[PDB]
Amino acid sequence: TTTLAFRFQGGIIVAVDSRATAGNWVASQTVKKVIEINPFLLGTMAGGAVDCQFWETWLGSQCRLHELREKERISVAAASKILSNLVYQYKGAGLSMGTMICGYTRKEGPTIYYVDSDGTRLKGDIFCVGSGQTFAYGVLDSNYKWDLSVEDALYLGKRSILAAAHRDAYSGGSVNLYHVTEDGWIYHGNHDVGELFWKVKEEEGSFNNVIG
Amino acid sequence: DRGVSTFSPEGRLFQVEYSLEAIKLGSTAIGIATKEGVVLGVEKRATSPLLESDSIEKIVEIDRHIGCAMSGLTADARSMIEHARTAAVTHNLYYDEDINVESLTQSVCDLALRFGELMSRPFGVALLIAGHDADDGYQLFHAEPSGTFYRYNAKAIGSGSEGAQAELLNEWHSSLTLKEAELLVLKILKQVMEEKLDENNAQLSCITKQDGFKIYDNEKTAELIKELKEKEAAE
Amino acid sequence: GSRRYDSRTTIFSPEGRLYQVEYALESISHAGTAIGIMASDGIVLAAERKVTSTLLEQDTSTEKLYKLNDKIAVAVAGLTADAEILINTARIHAQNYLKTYNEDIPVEILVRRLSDIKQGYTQHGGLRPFGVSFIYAGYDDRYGYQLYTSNPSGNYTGWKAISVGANTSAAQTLLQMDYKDDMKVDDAIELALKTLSKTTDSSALTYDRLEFATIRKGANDGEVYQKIFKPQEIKDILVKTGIT
Amino acid sequence: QFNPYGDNGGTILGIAGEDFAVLAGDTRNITDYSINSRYEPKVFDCGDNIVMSANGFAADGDALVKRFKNSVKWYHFDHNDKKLSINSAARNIQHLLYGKRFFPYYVHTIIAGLDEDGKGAVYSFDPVGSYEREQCRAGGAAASLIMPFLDNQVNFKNQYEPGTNGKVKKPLKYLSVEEVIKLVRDSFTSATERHIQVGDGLEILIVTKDGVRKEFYELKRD
Amino acid sequence: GYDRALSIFSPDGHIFQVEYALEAVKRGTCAVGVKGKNCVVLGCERRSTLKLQDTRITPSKVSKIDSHVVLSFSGLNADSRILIEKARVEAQSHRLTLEDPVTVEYLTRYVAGVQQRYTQSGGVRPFGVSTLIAGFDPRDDEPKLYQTEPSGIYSSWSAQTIGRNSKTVREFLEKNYDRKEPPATVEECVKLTVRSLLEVVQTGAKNIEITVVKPDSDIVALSSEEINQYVTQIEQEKQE
Amino acid sequence: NNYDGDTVTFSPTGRLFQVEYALEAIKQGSVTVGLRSNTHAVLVALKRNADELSSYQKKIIKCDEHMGLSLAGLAPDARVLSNYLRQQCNYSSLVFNRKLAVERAGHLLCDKAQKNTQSYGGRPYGVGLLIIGYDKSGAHLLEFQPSGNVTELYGTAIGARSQGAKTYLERTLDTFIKIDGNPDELIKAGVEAISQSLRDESLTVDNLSIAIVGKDTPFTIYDGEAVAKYI
Amino acid sequence: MDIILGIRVQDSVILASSKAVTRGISVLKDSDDKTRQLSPHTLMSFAGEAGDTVQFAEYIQANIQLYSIREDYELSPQAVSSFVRQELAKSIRSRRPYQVNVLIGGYDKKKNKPELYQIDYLGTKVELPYGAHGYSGFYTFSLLDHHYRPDMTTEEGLDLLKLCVQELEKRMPMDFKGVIVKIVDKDGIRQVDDF
Amino acid sequence: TQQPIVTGTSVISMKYDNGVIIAADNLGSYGSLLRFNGVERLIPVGDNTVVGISGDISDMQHIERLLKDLVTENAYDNPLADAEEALEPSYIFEYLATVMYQRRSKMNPLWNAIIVAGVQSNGDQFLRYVNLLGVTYSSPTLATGFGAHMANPLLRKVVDRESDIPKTTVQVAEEAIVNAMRVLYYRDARSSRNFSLAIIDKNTGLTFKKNLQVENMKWDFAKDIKGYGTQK
Ligand SMILES: *[C@@](C)(CO)[C@](*)(O)[C@H](Cc1ccccc1)NC(=O)[C@H](Cc1ccc(OC)cc1)NC(=O)[C@H](C)NC(=O)CN1CCOCC1
Ligand SMILES: [Mg+2]
Repeated sequence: TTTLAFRFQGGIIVAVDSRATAGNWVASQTVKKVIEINPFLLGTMAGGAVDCQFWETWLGSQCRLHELREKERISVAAASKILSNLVYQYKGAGLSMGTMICGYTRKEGPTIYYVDSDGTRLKGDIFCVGSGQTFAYGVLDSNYKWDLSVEDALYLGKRSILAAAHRDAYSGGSVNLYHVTEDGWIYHGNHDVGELFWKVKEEEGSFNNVIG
Repeated sequence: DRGVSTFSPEGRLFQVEYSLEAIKLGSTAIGIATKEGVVLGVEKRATSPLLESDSIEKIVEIDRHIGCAMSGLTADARSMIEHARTAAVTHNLYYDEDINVESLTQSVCDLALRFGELMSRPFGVALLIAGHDADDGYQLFHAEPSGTFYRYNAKAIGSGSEGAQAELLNEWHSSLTLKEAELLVLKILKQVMEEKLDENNAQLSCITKQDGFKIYDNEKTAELIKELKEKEAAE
Repeated sequence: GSRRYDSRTTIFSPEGRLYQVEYALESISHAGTAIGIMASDGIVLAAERKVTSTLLEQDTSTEKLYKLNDKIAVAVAGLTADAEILINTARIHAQNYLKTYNEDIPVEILVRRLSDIKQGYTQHGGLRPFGVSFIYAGYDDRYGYQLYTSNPSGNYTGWKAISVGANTSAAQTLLQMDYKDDMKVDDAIELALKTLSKTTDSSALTYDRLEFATIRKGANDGEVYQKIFKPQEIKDILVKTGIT
Repeated sequence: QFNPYGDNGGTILGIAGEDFAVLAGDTRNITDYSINSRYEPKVFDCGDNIVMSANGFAADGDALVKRFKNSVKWYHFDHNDKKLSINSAARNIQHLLYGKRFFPYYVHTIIAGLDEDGKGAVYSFDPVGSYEREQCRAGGAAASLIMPFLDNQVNFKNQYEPGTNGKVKKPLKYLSVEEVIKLVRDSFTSATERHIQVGDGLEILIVTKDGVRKEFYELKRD
Repeated sequence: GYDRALSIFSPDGHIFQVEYALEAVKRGTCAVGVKGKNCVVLGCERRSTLKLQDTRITPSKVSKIDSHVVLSFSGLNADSRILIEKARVEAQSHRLTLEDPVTVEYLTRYVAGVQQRYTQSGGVRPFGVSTLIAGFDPRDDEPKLYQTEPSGIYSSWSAQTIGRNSKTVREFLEKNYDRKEPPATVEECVKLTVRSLLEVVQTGAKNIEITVVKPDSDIVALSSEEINQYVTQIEQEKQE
Repeated sequence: NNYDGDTVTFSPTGRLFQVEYALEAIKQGSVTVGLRSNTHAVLVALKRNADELSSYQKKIIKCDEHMGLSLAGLAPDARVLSNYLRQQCNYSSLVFNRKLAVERAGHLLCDKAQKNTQSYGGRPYGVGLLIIGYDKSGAHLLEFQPSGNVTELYGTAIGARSQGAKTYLERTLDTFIKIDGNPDELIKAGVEAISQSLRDESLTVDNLSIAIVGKDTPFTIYDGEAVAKYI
Repeated sequence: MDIILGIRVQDSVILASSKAVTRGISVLKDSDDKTRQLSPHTLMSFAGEAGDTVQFAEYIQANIQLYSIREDYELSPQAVSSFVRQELAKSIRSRRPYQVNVLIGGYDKKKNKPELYQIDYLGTKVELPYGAHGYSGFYTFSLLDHHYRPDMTTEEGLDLLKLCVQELEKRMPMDFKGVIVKIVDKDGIRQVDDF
Repeated sequence: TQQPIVTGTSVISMKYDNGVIIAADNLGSYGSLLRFNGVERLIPVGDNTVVGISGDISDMQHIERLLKDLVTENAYDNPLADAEEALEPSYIFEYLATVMYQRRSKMNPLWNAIIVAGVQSNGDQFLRYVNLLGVTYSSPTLATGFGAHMANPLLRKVVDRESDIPKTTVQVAEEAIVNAMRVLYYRDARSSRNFSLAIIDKNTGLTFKKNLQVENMKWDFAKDIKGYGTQK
């Protein structure tokens, strides 16, 4: 995995790859690493597949129960802390999870929480998580500004995952894009790297390391 | 004294039969099932005019496709609802689907008899559980503290129930619309209620497949009260 | 089964009273009177022993006054055996607080916990309540000198002067009459003894039918001293106030 | 020291058509360099038009299949004989597998059937419960030999339209039951040649709206 | 464990132990809550058959649950401490997991649920306590006043009273409290609270406690003179 | 009188009144009938409604592919006992790869109900059951009473006015016992039997409930339009 | 984590805590506050094993806040430090111990005195004029032995702190992304914004 | 976690037209020491099932007690205990398979490999294997230990697939089994000459043969072998 999510002028961008690995064996190229917890809350998945899948679907059930009991949508802070407190109970048992809880609420605004299986929980504007995080950081950090347009931010997120998909042997498949605003999350499609790489190479004039 | 799980000589559990009396002292709750939806309505019955009536929560969401109204010792319902919500969400977690209205009701009715010498007494509250699912469509269930549940086309519980049920017997037919059913609940509530029915001391709700379970606002119900009186003056 | 023989100690009367607590208070009303009086510079504890026999060992005896820690003491009214169970609990609770915080326990905190234990016996478990009322006399650096009382209900209140046990109605009237806020310890001593002298069911108050204690700042500079009076010392203070 | 796991070999294969789905598996059971059985079936009809196979460590595989079959039975009792949809079965199996996250079933699991719109479906699991719906999946020993062949022949990967300068991809299309069974048989004969744990017999279960049919074929026994 | 079902149904459908717990509340000292336009006030009677009290150290009738919520009560004093302690623990637990202080409705719902659990659990009797819970939700200036009771039912109140002679002061509040125009200022709200207590109390001396809660964790307890001023002002306006 | 306070008390004549009061709940229950040939076993149950707006309480429960019962009395107690049976039938399959003999099913129900009649705090079950099944020794019908007593029979009935149907079966015995290889005729004899227990009301489409099990017939329940054939 | 310092001067206690949060070869955050206010006049900084640090700090925080509400009274820095030590002393013999070192800086309102307590994960407590956890101490203790005086002002304490941070940035192998400084005195807790 | 102490070697078995045959030697080894020589490792259950057990003998004896107890329990309140409701081989097997897998799942295995041979009530032949891991499989020929490596190949020359079973008589089948037992005695260092053999036939029932011996052994060619290469 490579996953990222960053905050900017126009909300939150969330971009993830779609590869599953079993060592050097490519297990899948078409895997969903984003979970839509609710219309205003997203969760990203990196690490052990089922650990992430099982416990973030469980997180969704806990968030659903909160709004039934409190007649109100759970805060991003509270949703992230349910997940972090859960994994902390299992600390040492060998869970492997690198997650980002992204979403909007009126009281918080757009918010991103990094939560991992060591029990670390951090609020922040930018995170990249997974085996290809460094590759994504390299592109994102050198092109990131707060004042990016929704169009440019969407592309930068897409291009950052592409960068990692290329260099990281354990990332690839396709880019899944999301945009989160005051009105909730908006899906911006699946982008197969098989076609996207050549489209980007040609149009951008980049990736000159490759035989074109 | 005498055991909590004792049978009477007539073959009934004393404690269950006594909890049934407690339910008859409860505020009126009515439910009507149609092909366009199920309507749930209740008498709020504030004990004093200083009590803020919108804080009286007697109609309650269980899931998006299941709703619930109560009558009797309403404090006893809190844990029953908590169970229902957990059962409903848990089923969705295990099976990636909505849970059947009957199965939900059955899960709640299992709690009912878990009393004796588990909890110390039966519940002192009856529930109307209304919802929709793909298999059996729109449904209304009456869940007693005996652990028994009946499906109903229409049903009233609480103090005004015997009179309201007789009225529902005549008025219900298989081609009722949702609008007609809303009015019918309001009509029968105003009949059996002590104080005069208004948008503050009565509350409506429905569950439709499209929009799920909704509690009506006091503004929305007010217009249905006005629409009801206008239609009764017109003959 | 066993249901037949259950008294149901933790239930309400139709009037909303706790039978067993009410009856425990009735038991306490026949116990030797205990008095607490709080002054600006100390606290007095005085208590009347239950009809003594001349062959009782008076000097090596402890029926009424108990030391909880260095800064806190209690006067007992009711079943001694019940009180000793609670006292050892209180003594342990104080040592836990000191061990946890490296600070002597605030008087109220100790009082609240003992009273919380009593409360539990009225609400759950189906056991009889403790037939005991305490007067707590103590000092800490927050509120200074403090008097509290607790009873079988688990309810506790603070006092300037208070009595428990027998003839508290008579004793409280007398205390209310002669007590004043600027009062000193030595005056409070005199008040305590004069009050017992008038409320007693005995013919006359003597040294061998009394237990007596003071908590003053009477040590050397900014520190507290508990004085549990010896028999000869009570005999002296009884002469000095003209009761004998 | 006691090793509670073992490798019983074999390999399995799931392909989904438009209005059908196949779940195939060889019938050989092995330990180390020995053959235990030339015909030991490991693809089962579990009811409600769901077929299941749990390849790897047979004792864990049989345990899982047995539990899921039981899960279907109680689903009927508890929910008024309702049909267990393929998506619901998958999620149920995730919880079975993850229930033993810290002492796993050593199995790669595949189920096949029809989704709620009547279309063919294949779901596949890792040993601890992560799952995914696909048109195509091989599992077990020879998965590494068969899977890339399926990527090429079922999803037409790396295949472009002739004379389009490698610009237009070969379009995806559903396969007939006749074509799918050809790919299954060729996949298994290829796997048998080059993997020692695969051989003896091939057993295919085909799932349509009309029910579950079986087909059997001999494989090389060396 | 002691298992006995103490709270049980009678043939008429009543739970006598719950109802007798209400009788204990009726015996308790009066308590009243009035909420203004921008404040809530909690008034509490203190029975004056107890002179020689030490008022510094005697448990106050209004207890802070958190910096933004208070709880007063009528009924058994010992029972109230158990509900208060639990409520305080839940308040800190809510801050820890949700990263937000409790709403007044949530905190009320918790205390009500505890009270209810003691009406259908073996070996225990119900709490002989009804509570008034007041305060302001985090980042909200709309005031909240709730009441709970031994059965476990809870509800919101514009203004409300509990304890002995509460039916007298509820009568007073019912004509003297306008929903359309609630006490605009703090002064107005405290005045109405004291007036309603003066219908019942005896003498407005050390018999009345007042606690004023404002938004953003602004809670203060009034003292003798500050209360006595309201008393003197109300009596002078009376003689007319 | 003085000896009906709980299950753990004998009367001076040697009776257990709480068990007898539990038996009384069955008499108030709606009638249900059981009967068998050598090839099939049948349950016929009259279902009861609360009023005309309500559903008709379901009386028949499936326990396994080869076994199930009908209830008369407290329905939740039948749910507990049927669930226990479902588990026991299932334990037999998973562990021994063996369908549970109907006779053993009876023995297990007896022993479960009995424990509640000797312990303090508990209560007897307030329901009667009729178990039908087809196993390795052919078709079977059992009658369970909550005292613990279980009885194997050719046919029987329990509930209100069950005496009528029970006499008919006692007369008809030699006829219905030989209805082999004919499901529809054995059901008819059951429907005719239950009709001897009717008063004022008669059998309608949503009022009647029939179940059957046999040689090449899994335990299946018939309700609604699928029982119209037999009225 | 890694760098947490503390200096007690005449009238205040100054705590300095590094802002970096690192995992693997990525600095995930450069603005992390490694501290929790236990009460208005008591502040605890923390450093150690990931997850444990915050979980422990917030658990201690809740407990002290619960005490404050119950008694309507603020616990002394000495009492809080003793409570915290006991919790760590329990922890070390648990199934899985809290691997967290802390510094507790507080102003005692009864004594009108600042107090600095250094406590490691084993439950080893000491009151010090200046303290540090981790490798920091290997540079700062000797520096402060030389430059520190007991009668220094809060401003002189901050200059002394800059001298520590300068030395650490010069000689420490890791980039800890500077520090957040907080002062604890009679008027409560406040943060220095420009450091 | 165990380690096996006193052990039994191969158990071999096969199907034939009317029934099944199973055999196992009578040795209880203690490492390389051939400690005990009167050990019966074929245990009949009723008159329609034989359970052959290899591996740890203490655990075998435990399994004997379970099966013996199973018969008793099945008879309780069962008028048809010797008829329709008698223990089937499939019932006995599944019970053992259940136990084996539960024990491995609690990291405390019964250190055995088991073959349940019998005939079902409907006449069908039953032959299925289970071991310490709870692994189960069925085949026309089954064998444990060295048996799997040396017996199976020989037995499979007789019955190579399902369709060869009706063609195989009991005379042919028993001959193959007795020959296999000889080969194992030549080549297994923890085997003995003495063994027991059991036939479960659908017509003639259970025949249990004890005290059999390996005979007709070729050893004469040994006298010609000298040295290891160059010796004359
Ligand atoms: C990239 C591809 C690096 O692996 C991502 O982290 C990716 C995230 C992901 C998220 C959701 C769904 C699929 C994939 N992770 C993987 O693909 C993951 C890599 C991984 C394996 C094992 C780990 O052990 C702690 C940690 C990471 N691959 C898997 O989970 C694969 C599909 N399953 C297994 O390896 C089965 N294992 C899981 C651990 O228990 C033993 C069996
Ligand atoms: Mg080979």
